[PDB]
This record gives sequence, C-alpha cells and structure tokens, in this order.
Amino acid sequence: SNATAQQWNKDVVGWNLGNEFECSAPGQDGESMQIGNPDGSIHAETAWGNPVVTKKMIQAVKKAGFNAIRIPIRWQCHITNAQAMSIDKAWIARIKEVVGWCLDNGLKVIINVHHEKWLESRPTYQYKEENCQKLALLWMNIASEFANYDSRLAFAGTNEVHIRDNWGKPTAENLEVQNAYNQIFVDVVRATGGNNAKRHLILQTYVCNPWFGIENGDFIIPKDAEGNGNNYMSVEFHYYQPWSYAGDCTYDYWGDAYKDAGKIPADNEKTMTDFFDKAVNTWSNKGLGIVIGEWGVTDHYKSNSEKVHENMTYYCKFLTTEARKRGFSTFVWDNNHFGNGSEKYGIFDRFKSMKVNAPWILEGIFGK
Repeated sequence: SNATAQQWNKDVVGWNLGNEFECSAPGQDGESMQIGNPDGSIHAETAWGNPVVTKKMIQAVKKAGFNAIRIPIRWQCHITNAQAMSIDKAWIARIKEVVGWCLDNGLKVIINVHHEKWLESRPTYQYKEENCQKLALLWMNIASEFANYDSRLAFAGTNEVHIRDNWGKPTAENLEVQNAYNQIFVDVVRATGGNNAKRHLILQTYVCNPWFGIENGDFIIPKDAEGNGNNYMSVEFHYYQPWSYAGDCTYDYWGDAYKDAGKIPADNEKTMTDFFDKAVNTWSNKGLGIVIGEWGVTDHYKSNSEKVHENMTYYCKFLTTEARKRGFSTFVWDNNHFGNGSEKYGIFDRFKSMKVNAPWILEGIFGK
C-alpha cells in the first residue's frame, strides 16, 4: 500500500485516545524529564484515573462514525536503556495490541511521542545534540517495531514542544531546535526503509500552535527521502481556537450565528475559514498534508445548557466540515473527563460501556 499524506488525510474524521498511554508512570510527576522504566510503568494507562483500554472501547469509537484514532504515547518511563533508548518489550506489545485492535476494526491510526518531557521541555541549544541523538534512537526503535504495518498507520514525531508553563511564541533558538526534531524524525524513519520509506509522517509546528509555524517559513519543511518531495508528510497543529471559547470558558457562545444568544469572541466563522485558507495556501499547495491532531470544546456553561450545547454542535460541525472540505484530517480530543468547566473533553464514558455523555459533540461531527 502507498498513500500520499493528502490522500491519507482525505475525509479522515478521527478521535483521540486521550489520557491513556501518555500518562506518566503510576505515582510519578508528569513533568519529570527522567528516562527509565520504573516499577509499575506497564500500568501507566491507568495512572491518571482512566481505565485499561479494551477492544470494545475501540469498536465503540468506530461505530460512532470515527474512521481514525490518534494514540498519544509517552515513552520516557518505558525505556530499558537510556543510552540506547531501548523500549520495554511489554510496553511495545501493549501498544501493538491496541494498534491492532484499531486496524482490525477499520480505523486508521496515528502513534506519536507525547508528553516526552526531556524532549518537549528542553528546546534549547544546551540540549539540542543530546535530544536529537535520543529522538533519533527512540524513533529508530519505534519505526523498526512498527515497520511491517500497512499505510493505515501513520507516525507523528512529537507532540507539544515548549518551555514549561510558556505557551507563547518560540525564540529563534527554540524554533531551530524544534525544527531539528522534525528533520531528525524524518531522517531516521526513512532510514529504516521497507514500508517506512513512504509511510505518512506527521510533523508538528512549535507547541502545535499553527501561528508559530505559518509565518515567515517559521515551520521548516523537512527534506524527505529522495523522490518523496513533500507528498508523504503532513503539518500537524492543534486547534482549540478561539481558546477563550474552547479552552478557558471565558465565552459560552461562539460565532456570528449565536451573537444574540450571549457574548461571543471576536474570532468567528470567518476568522476560522480565513485561517484554514492560509494553511491551504502555505502548506497544502506545497504538496503537504494537514492534520488537525487535536481540537475540541470543553463542556462548560453558566446557564442554558441546551442553547450552549446547540452552539457547540454548530462549532463542531463548522470546524470539522470546513477542515474536511479543504482536505485536512481532524482528531477530536477526548480525555474521558465529564463535568462543567475546564478540561471536560469526555465524549464516551469509558467506565460505562462507552455511553455517549456528550451527544452534542457527536451530533455536530456526524449529524443528528
């Protein structure tokens, strides 16, 4: 099988297996940059309160209408030799079990390197050589283990690279190191040859904020293997935008369509389509795919949950449809957390037979 990035992304409407395989080892600091294989780390998927992932969980996501799953994976607490970045065999086996569940049930898959804090938290010249060496070694091991899987499996090299507690624009130094991460990733995966020569590779903008890559060549398109051009790579960003609606609950409503229902952000439907057009002109028109690797609106309302949830349906339908019609793939964030406030991105209740607890989201993505 052989699919370009744009072909791979076409009509992909996906879902994130959030707060599972990227949790830290039980009882350990998620911000730790230590590399090792501490006792109990094979149980990391339960370390932040979520359950062990089962096949029926994967099958329920498929049956809801999703056709791809993004699997966040942290590796730093599953390393048997920090110098070689060798991976615990039991951890590889567990990941392959879940990847196989997805592939066997008609889902495309993204695996990545996620919350890998020695890498994400140190994008500086001080650590550039060490981090590029370790990332090279880590991806050599991941790419080798997953080399025989078909084109439905894509690799995303990193997640959100940034100085701890700093979500703003990178320095020139930060951006140089983080662009180097992307090139090292492409280099070592293509060097494993075989099926990995044309696998879909997914590269991140700085802290997955598209505005930190889309101007001035800030995001450097890597040099891929001879002949591939840009056709087998995507640019990934995350798009919880506008954050004042989707993330921090400043606004309960969004869009000129709901301007009479309550206060809305200045960022509206046109802001979003203007941005999506900019991504087409800047990246898609150079042959690259576009992956919206995370998006979503936290469940929040000060009152009138019916109208707020109707507006979220509108937002979900608008974002996913306008992205899809430009050829992007999208992956909604889901952390199995329910409530009213921040970080409430759960859709399916993973503790209760994947009951749909946020039907307003699925009605927006797939229809009533």
